[PDB]
Amino acid sequence: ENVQEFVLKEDCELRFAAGDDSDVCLELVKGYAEIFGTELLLNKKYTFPAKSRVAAFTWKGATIELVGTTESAYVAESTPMVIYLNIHAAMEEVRKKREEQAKAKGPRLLLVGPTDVGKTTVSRILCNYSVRQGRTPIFVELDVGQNSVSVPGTVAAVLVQKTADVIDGFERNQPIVFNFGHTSPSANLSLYEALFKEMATTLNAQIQENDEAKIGGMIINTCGWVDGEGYKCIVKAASAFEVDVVIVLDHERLYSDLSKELPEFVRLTHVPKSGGVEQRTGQIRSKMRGENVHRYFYGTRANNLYPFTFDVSFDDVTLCKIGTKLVIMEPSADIKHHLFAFSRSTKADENVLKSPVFGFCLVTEVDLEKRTMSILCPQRTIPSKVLVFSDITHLD
Ligand SMILES: Nc1ncnc2c1ncn2[C@@H]1O[C@H](COP(=O)(O)OP(=O)(O)O)[C@@H](O)[C@H]1O
Ligand code: ALF
Ligand SMILES: [Mg+2]
Repeated sequence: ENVQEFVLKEDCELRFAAGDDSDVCLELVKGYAEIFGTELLLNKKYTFPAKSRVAAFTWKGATIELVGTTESAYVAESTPMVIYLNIHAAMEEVRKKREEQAKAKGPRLLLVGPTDVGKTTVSRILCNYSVRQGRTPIFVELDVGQNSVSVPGTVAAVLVQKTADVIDGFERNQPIVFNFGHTSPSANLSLYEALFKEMATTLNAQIQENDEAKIGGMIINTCGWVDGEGYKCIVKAASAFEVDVVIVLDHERLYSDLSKELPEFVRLTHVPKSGGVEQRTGQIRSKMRGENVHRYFYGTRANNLYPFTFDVSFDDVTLCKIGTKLVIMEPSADIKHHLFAFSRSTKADENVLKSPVFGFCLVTEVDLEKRTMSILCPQRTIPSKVLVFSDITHLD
């Protein structure tokens, strides 16, 4: 009902947050603009829900209308968008170079830095810019806490063939997903490292069978754990994925240490975080983990998913738990509200540890006498009889 109009000069961005209680609708009415790398269509009404934090940027200039109550809304004039564009340009240069030398292996890029420096946002911008160049990069998500590919407690990778949806983010077209089972790597650091090594190995063999994926390269998002044992995760991730480029966002000490340790062929670039990045408390982060899990089963406002609830006999499945090796679980009251991954491993053995998963279900009830559990499931029947425990819980 309330309306706000904004004139954006070239290289400026409108930053706003929808109110606690209401939606905010955004409309580009003149010029060109993009939201984290996805182009906006002239005069299309993009409805953002409450709490949404959004930045619309323009290279040449724009006029933009907001309809609805906003908590905040302003035009910033000095972003690092050019920096983030030049990273894409230099990445596409390496591709051409290696195409002209040739199948060409695309460049691989690791984004690092502490919490709330914009690693996820920059990874999104770079993926989008690659797609708009006509490339299909692989997006690799190592953040088991704040995960934009699958549920929390996963390490995942997806081939990006379309720009992110402005409101909903990227389409998850058949991701490779590994069940780590915890919201931080420190819960079991050696399993975490084993998982991204198996991810790296799987991706290298798969890109051999798909040339477009191969030359698309990789954009690898890490978590904000940069201190202590988080630092060694970074070095081992760089090594395991054989990255060509490390982008450090807003941590000059991390930059300095990485400069001294990484192999000489690795190009390291320090860039600042955007002034629009917002700090998020642990309470907000937990809420976002819950909404991620919710979305996995139910989808979005734009694209609803319709999950099934049904009963499963304990005589038809084997529950197991990593942690470090495999252990067979007895159906218990304490599995209630937990996610379980459907393992691609047919037996509950050593294969389970480094096997990707089909997907997840949520245990909603446990009937011990009847020896049944109620599960929420994206499909009608279980895709596997080997269900692997995750410590991620969700009340629905
Ligand atoms: N330029 C920007 N304008 C407004 N909000 C932003 C901008 N960049 C990032 N954000 C927001 O800041 C928060 C942190 O960004 P994120 O990329 O998730 O940090 P990190 O991945 O490093 O933990 C996110 O909620 C994101 O929507
Ligand atoms: F990716 Al973060 F805090 F570093 F969500
Ligand atoms: Mg992130």
